[PDB]
Amino acid sequence: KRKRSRKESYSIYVYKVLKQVHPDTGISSKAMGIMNSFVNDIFERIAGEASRLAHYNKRSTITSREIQTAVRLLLPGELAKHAVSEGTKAVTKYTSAK
DNA sequence: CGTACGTGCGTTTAAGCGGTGCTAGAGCTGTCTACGACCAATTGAGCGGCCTCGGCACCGGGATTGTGAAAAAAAAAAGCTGCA
Ligand SMILES: [Ca+2]
Ligand SMILES: [Ca+2]
Ligand SMILES: [Ca+2]
Ligand SMILES: [Cl-]
Repeated sequence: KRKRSRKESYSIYVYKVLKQVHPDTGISSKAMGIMNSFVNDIFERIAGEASRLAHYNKRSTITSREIQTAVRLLLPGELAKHAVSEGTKAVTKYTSAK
């Protein structure tokens, strides 16, 4: 024993995004806990529906297109437009880096 | 207390029905290869742990903000009649 086991989180990232969006504001541990719950919630919803989609169409593979269709299903209007936008942009940029 | 909405009637409308003809496209098969799993070697990003100091929570004691009472006033209204 002697050292507690490692429990992953999105904290470093939530913080990274925080400095982008507001360089001089911090975040309490409870607030960070809510953010981590948030990310995990949504991960699970999007992956979940992506999972159904693939299975509903007899595909073994969850691709970027299943994420997109799921994102359209789970987010409301404006949020989904921008979400699909950022998702599209990111995959683009990522294939350019090769 | 006033009328909206239920009831019942005569007239009008088009749903449903049974059928026929045409064709998009659902869904299957066979081929072929790009891509994702799986691997072993490599290494850097993120883990837990720990220290510092700055943000925020307290606290007190001063200023603004609404509420309720009481009063004035206004203003109505109520009770009652003159006079035409
Ligand atoms: Ca086809
Ligand atoms: Ca392919
Ligand atoms: Ca830490
Ligand atoms: Cl993909």
